[PDB]
Amino acid sequence: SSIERLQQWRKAALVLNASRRFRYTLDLKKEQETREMRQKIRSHAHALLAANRFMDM
Amino acid sequence: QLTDDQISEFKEAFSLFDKDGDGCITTKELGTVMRSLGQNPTEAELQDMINEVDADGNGTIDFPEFLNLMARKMKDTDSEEELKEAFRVFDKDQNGFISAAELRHVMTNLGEKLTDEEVDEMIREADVDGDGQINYEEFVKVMMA
Amino acid sequence: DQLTDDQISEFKEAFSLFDKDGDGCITTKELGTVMRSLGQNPTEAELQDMINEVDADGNGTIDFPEFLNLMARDSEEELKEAFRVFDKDQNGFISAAELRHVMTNLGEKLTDEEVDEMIREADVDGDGQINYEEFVKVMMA
Ligand SMILES: [Ca+2]
Ligand SMILES: [Ca+2]
Ligand SMILES: [Ca+2]
Ligand SMILES: [Ca+2]
Ligand SMILES: [Ca+2]
Ligand SMILES: [Ca+2]
Ligand SMILES: [Ca+2]
Ligand SMILES: [Ca+2]
Repeated sequence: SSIERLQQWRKAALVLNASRRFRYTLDLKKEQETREMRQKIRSHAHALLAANRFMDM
Repeated sequence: QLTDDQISEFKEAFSLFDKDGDGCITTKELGTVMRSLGQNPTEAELQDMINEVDADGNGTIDFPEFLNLMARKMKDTDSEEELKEAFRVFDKDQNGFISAAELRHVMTNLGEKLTDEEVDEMIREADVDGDGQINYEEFVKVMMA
Repeated sequence: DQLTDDQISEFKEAFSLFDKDGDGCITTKELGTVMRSLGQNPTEAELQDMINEVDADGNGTIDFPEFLNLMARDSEEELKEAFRVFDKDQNGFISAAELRHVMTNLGEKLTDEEVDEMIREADVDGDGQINYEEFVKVMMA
C-alpha cells in the first residue's frame, strides 16, 4: 500500500523529531536553572566584596 | 488547528511511545524509545523531560500534551532544519543517500517489525530517480507531501 | 578562566569569605551561612542544588578553581546591584543604619561609633549618607 508506506516514513521522522523535542525541552530547563544559580551565587560574592571594601576603605 | 491528516499522523507517532496503549507516556516508555535510538538519559533526566511536557502535572504525557509539544515553535527550528536533522539520522554515513540498510536500522531502532522486503518497498515508494537510494530532495518530497 | 591577576586576587578574596574554616572547600553549610547573612532563606535542598551545579568534580564541595569558573563566565549593572544590597531604602543613599545592618549581619559587630566612623570617611559631600558615586568610589570601581 503506497499510502501505508509513505505514512511509515512520516511516522519514523516524526518519532525522531519528537525525541529531539523532548531533549531540547530539557536543555532549555537546564540552561535556565544554571544561569539562575550562577547569578545568585555571583550576586552574593559581589555583596561580600562590597562589604570587604568598606572594611578596607 | 492542523489537518485531520496531520492529527492522524501525530497519533501514530504518539502510539509508538505509548507501547502499553493506555493513552499515557511514562518515563519508562520515553526511556525505552530513546535508548533504542542511541540516546541514554538518566532516570532523573527522563523525569525532567516528562515534567516539562506534562501540562496538567499528572505524571504522564497524554495525546493533547504530546500534540502541544510537537506543535511548538522552538528557536533552532527553521522547519527545514528539522528536516535536515531527520535526514542526517536516516543517512547514517552522511554520504547523502539513505540506503535500504540505513532505513532497516532506523526501523529496527524504532522497534518496528518490518521484513527486509517491506523496507525495500519503502525505498521503492520514495525513490523517484530509481537508484535504489533516497536523497534529500526525495526525502523532503515524502515528508512535505 | 583567563582573566588578569588583579581579577583573580579579587575572586580569591570573595572565595576566602565563603570558605570560613579555610580548608579550601565551600560546603553547603558555608554557603548557607553567607546567603542567610545577606537576607536570603534557602532550604537545605536548595543549598545542595546550588553546590551540585558548581561542583564540577562531584565531591560535594566547591574548591577555588570551581569558584573561579563560576565568577569568570551589562558589565556595570552589578555595581548598582551591590549598592542595592546596602540601600534597603531604595532612596539612593546608604544610611548609617542600613550599612550597620548589612555589616553586622556579616559578622562585623560594629558599635554605632565604628559605623558612623565608616560613614564619615566615605561621605565626600557631607550629607550624612553614601550615594551611588561615593559607593562606587569605595569599591574602587
Ligand atoms: Ca503508556
Ligand atoms: Ca499529563
Ligand atoms: Ca548513506
Ligand atoms: Ca533515489
Ligand atoms: Ca570550608
Ligand atoms: Ca568540587
Ligand atoms: Ca537608604
Ligand atoms: Ca554623601
